[PDB]
Amino acid sequence: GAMAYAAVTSLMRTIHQSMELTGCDLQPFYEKLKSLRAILELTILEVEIVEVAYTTEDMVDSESRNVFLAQNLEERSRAMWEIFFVLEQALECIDSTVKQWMATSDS
Amino acid sequence: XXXXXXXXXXXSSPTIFSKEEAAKNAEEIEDAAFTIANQHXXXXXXXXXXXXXXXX
Repeated sequence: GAMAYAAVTSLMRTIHQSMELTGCDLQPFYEKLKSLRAILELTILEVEIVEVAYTTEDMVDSESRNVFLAQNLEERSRAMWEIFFVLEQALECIDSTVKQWMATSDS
Repeated sequence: XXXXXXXXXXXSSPTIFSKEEAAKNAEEIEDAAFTIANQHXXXXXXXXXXXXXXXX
């Protein structure tokens, strides 16, 4: 569970950095992530969570950079939208994997 | 604009992966794309419409 914990923690931190830069309302994602991480505290599932989280990190970083570089309203909105979409996709994947993790944790 | 997003969305899987309007819109098109893919360009532009409709 250590790799998943570390990756999710890093994603939480990345989300807050994006919030600081962009002003986007990403706190619900942060809270959902924190809660799921709390649940975590099978190796295949951990691989799944780790790679998904790190990938999402890269995308949020990149799109936040696109927000910084935004020259207009359209570029800005497209980048914000991209952040929201990737974070929801990521959270759906991590939620699913953590629930499966629980099922495996039983038997 | 919405057409672009429609094209990105346009782009079966068990291995896939003003401000409130944008966030909500995104969340919805996400969830829809995910149900369709979960069935594992069809209903791609169809997805942006309801999403656009739901958030506006």
